[PDB]
Amino acid sequence: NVTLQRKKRILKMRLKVPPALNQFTKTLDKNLATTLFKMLLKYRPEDKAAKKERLVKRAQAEAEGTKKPIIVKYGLKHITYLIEQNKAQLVVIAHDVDPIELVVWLPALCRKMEIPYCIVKGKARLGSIVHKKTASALCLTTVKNEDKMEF
Amino acid sequence: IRTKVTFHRPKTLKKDRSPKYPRVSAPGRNRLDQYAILKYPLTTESAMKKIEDNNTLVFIVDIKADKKKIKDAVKKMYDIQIKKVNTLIRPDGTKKAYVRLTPDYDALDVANKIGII
Amino acid sequence: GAYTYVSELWRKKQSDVMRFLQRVRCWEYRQLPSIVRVTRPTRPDKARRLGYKAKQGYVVYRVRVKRGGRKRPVSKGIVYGKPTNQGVTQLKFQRSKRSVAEERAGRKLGGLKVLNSYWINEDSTYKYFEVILVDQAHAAIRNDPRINWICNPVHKHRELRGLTSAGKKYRGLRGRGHLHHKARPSRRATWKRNQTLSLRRYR
Amino acid sequence: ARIKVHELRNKSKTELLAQLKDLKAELALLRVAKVTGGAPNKLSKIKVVRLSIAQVLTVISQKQKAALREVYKNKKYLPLDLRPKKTRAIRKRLTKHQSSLKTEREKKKEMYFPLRKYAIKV
Amino acid sequence: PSHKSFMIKKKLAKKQRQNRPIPYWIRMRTDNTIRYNAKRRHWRRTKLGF
RNA sequence: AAUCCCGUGAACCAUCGAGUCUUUGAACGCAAGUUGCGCCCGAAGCCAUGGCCGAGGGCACGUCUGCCUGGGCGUCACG
RNA sequence: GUCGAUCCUAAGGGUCGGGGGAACCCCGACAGAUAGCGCGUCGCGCGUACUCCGAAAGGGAAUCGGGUUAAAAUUCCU
RNA sequence: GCGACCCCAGGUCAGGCGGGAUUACCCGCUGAGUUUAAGCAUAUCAAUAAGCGGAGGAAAAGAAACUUACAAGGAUUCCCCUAGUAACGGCGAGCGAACCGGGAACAGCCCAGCCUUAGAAUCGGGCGGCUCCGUCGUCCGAAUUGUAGUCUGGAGAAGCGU
Ligand SMILES: [K+]
Ligand SMILES: [K+]
Ligand SMILES: [K+]
Ligand SMILES: [K+]
Ligand SMILES: [K+]
Ligand SMILES: [K+]
Ligand SMILES: [K+]
Ligand SMILES: [Mg+2]
Ligand SMILES: [Mg+2]
Ligand SMILES: [Mg+2]
Ligand SMILES: [Mg+2]
Ligand SMILES: [Mg+2]
Ligand SMILES: [Mg+2]
Ligand SMILES: [Mg+2]
Ligand SMILES: [Mg+2]
Ligand SMILES: [Mg+2]
Ligand SMILES: [Mg+2]
Ligand SMILES: [Mg+2]
Ligand SMILES: [Mg+2]
Ligand SMILES: [Mg+2]
Ligand SMILES: [Mg+2]
Ligand SMILES: [Mg+2]
Ligand SMILES: [Mg+2]
Ligand SMILES: [Mg+2]
Ligand SMILES: [Mg+2]
Ligand SMILES: [Mg+2]
Ligand SMILES: [Mg+2]
Ligand SMILES: [Mg+2]
Ligand SMILES: [Mg+2]
Ligand SMILES: [Mg+2]
Ligand SMILES: [Mg+2]
Ligand SMILES: [Mg+2]
Ligand SMILES: [Mg+2]
Ligand SMILES: [Mg+2]
Ligand SMILES: [Mg+2]
Ligand SMILES: [Mg+2]
Ligand SMILES: [Mg+2]
Ligand SMILES: [Mg+2]
Ligand SMILES: [Mg+2]
Ligand SMILES: [Mg+2]
Ligand SMILES: [Mg+2]
Repeated sequence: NVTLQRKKRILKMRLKVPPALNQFTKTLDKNLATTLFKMLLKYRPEDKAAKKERLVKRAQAEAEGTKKPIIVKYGLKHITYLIEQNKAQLVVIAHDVDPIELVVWLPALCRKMEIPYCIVKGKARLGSIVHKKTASALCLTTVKNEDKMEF
Repeated sequence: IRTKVTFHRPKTLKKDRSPKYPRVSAPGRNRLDQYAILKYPLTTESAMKKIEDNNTLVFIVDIKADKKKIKDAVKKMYDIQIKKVNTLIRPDGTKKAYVRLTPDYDALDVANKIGII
Repeated sequence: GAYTYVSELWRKKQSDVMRFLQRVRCWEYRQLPSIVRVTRPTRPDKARRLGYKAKQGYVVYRVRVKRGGRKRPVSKGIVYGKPTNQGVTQLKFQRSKRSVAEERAGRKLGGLKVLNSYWINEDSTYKYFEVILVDQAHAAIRNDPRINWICNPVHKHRELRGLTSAGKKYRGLRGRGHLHHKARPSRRATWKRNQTLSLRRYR
Repeated sequence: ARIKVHELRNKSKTELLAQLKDLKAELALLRVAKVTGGAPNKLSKIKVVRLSIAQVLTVISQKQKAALREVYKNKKYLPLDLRPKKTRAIRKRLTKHQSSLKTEREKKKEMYFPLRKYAIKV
Repeated sequence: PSHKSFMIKKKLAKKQRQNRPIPYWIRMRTDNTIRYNAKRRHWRRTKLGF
């Protein structure tokens, strides 16, 4: 197992990489990545415990006779729909999606739809934001008005 | 760092079985108890001469009984101590045990209690 | 909806992007054994249109099969018979490589049920398929009305009776009418029916 | 006189073991009599004592099994010996609920458009 | 031979037990047709084959 | 055979739902022209936490789900 | 317990993994995270893919007289 | 060094699944020659016997990428007929279906993909309760590289009102 994964890394860089696959090596800079990830942490989806805790605050509210949340959108199927509908303002793509065919076309779609996109390192890092083991890509449909300048 | 060029599988933790249910509901009954081990004494003329000549009792025993279990069966059954046990499998497929009692016990006296003499 | 992009990309197998990815994967598969469990399908879009679902009970295996025809397995290439039967090479197996891959996985994985399979790669010597198998004993499968049909005893070893998608192809069942009529209900059933000498009581 | 099974079932566990011990000892004496030229009447008692031993063992095993089945009643996992035997194929079958599972659209068809009762006028 | 396995010795013991005449009272049963033991074996005439 | 007869009841009776079911065999600790060669758990009993004794049971392979313990710069992030 | 089997390995046999094979089967430690062992008291050290079968003439822990049965003994008795 | 993920390894870890047997019928593969041709090699015997696998009370097939050319039929299977016919064949020996028509039976359907994003609404396992082939609560997992719903061309989505 160790030998195969090391030969796999070598073989990739020995062969000529077509441009559509070579664009994923040009990931977002480390300095800007931290700023982007810091903002994402401010729009994390609610946890399982947090999700249950609000659904009981509503059941009691319903018995005793409200604002749209602003959170990160995840899921390749859902993100692609947002991009096509032109409701996405920023697409974050993981550079290490295997198989790569799942996202090798995303940069072209974002470019054609005039939606800014970035390629960041770590699908596991993206998954941690949305409380998942991994995430192929993230999307921001709208940020809170209090921080629309830095965004 | 590694000082060995040969890779060895690292030691990993192993747990003991803790089944949520027992595979068998209860233990099986003992199929080789004292009565099962000792089927009956041998009352042949050759066997009888060994009662007094050698202080030995000749028994027909279960073929699956070993000398250790025969010794314990005789102790529980007749409450006597054994000097040594010799066993053989007869041509008819049954097992015969030559049981020699210690000098503290008399085979002839025990034989009368059994009811063969 | 991202699966259409993936599916259309896999229709361009001779493009530079696919030729590179397939070249690297083909090398990787050669180094591993002929039957290997894979953590997830290499073609999720292709898998789910053949019945795969991302839920417990569904498993995917990659199967490697050797390419080429079927040399007649006779000692020294000697045939004792008339010239029409003396051929040894240029003979073709009636089942396809896809069927063989399913049978190899099915026999090895006796505790699972073969659902379907699909092509993933090939070289001059080997052909690679992914076989979708179902753990019929898992509760998630048995409680799913769309797949729990495969838990019934009539669906034991579908691949070994030619009942998979690849099985229907090589039996001649993919099609009907004047070009495929002898294949139903089965080729041998048709022969026996047509050979039957019907001797009625009043004849 | 002889052993009555319905009387054994009223005895305690210790009593059955004690009686079983006596029966086995009695049978051992009969075996000795069989090889020492015992009287024909005493050789007929071997069959009776053998029946008694089997009856006592049967009652002991039945009580033991019955108690065990009560201990594991309402438990999810039972020892294999206490699980229903039936046949291999029957045990692997889908449950009654699982066999009747259907998709949502199939459920709606049964409700919206079930088979109707009707007749043709003569 | 003197050197023999346990399994073989057990089989030979059973064959010896089966090599006996039928009990006399068998021929006096009601509706009896057993005249004698039709499977008698002599060590010198027919061999056991094992 | 004071086994059994106005009856918790005879039977080489019928029937089946309780219960028993040796060694093997797909045969599963390893083997086998061997009742051969291993390891683990352990009621009861018994000698002063330990020791002996021991009924009975366990230890094949492939595989699914979950889990525990790990390996590799395989891809990263932070010191 | 003392004679043998049992133990050891020989020519060879049967196999894991891997490679073949529609499959029955073929090759047989050759495509591989070996088996574990040792010393402390669970930890350290070592660690080259079979703890398998294969000899009643090969290798190999230990029994000798005297006596005893209608029939057994370097096995029973002393 | 500490973490996340990926791939892989070990486990007598918790709970499951698989092997073998049977031959009348059924499904897949493999596959002869005797024989016939008055010889014989294509052919025929035969898409058969033998061989290797896999099921069930039936199996297989099955809701048209069909038949047909008509004033059109309408999943599959089976019987009669088509028919010893069209066709195939050292056009020799021989071989040989199908549609229409008449009957037996009759049944239709489920997914994949654009479409929850104001909420993975889905499922498994551990534990507990209950009215226990299931259901409810709770906890831990699976899953966004997509569970459940909606849709399947006969349609359908959306809007409108009967
Ligand atoms: K031939
Ligand atoms: K020919
Ligand atoms: K041995
Ligand atoms: K030797
Ligand atoms: K020598
Ligand atoms: K001596
Ligand atoms: K639950
Ligand atoms: Mg001996
Ligand atoms: Mg999984
Ligand atoms: Mg002779
Ligand atoms: Mg013979
Ligand atoms: Mg065995
Ligand atoms: Mg044995
Ligand atoms: Mg010796
Ligand atoms: Mg050798
Ligand atoms: Mg072999
Ligand atoms: Mg192998
Ligand atoms: Mg080597
Ligand atoms: Mg190694
Ligand atoms: Mg050895
Ligand atoms: Mg040996
Ligand atoms: Mg020697
Ligand atoms: Mg002699
Ligand atoms: Mg376990
Ligand atoms: Mg001729
Ligand atoms: Mg002729
Ligand atoms: Mg000729
Ligand atoms: Mg045949
Ligand atoms: Mg079978
Ligand atoms: Mg059956
Ligand atoms: Mg029928
Ligand atoms: Mg069917
Ligand atoms: Mg249709
Ligand atoms: Mg029709
Ligand atoms: Mg005509
Ligand atoms: Mg023909
Ligand atoms: Mg027809
Ligand atoms: Mg018709
Ligand atoms: Mg969906
Ligand atoms: Mg609708
Ligand atoms: Mg509509």
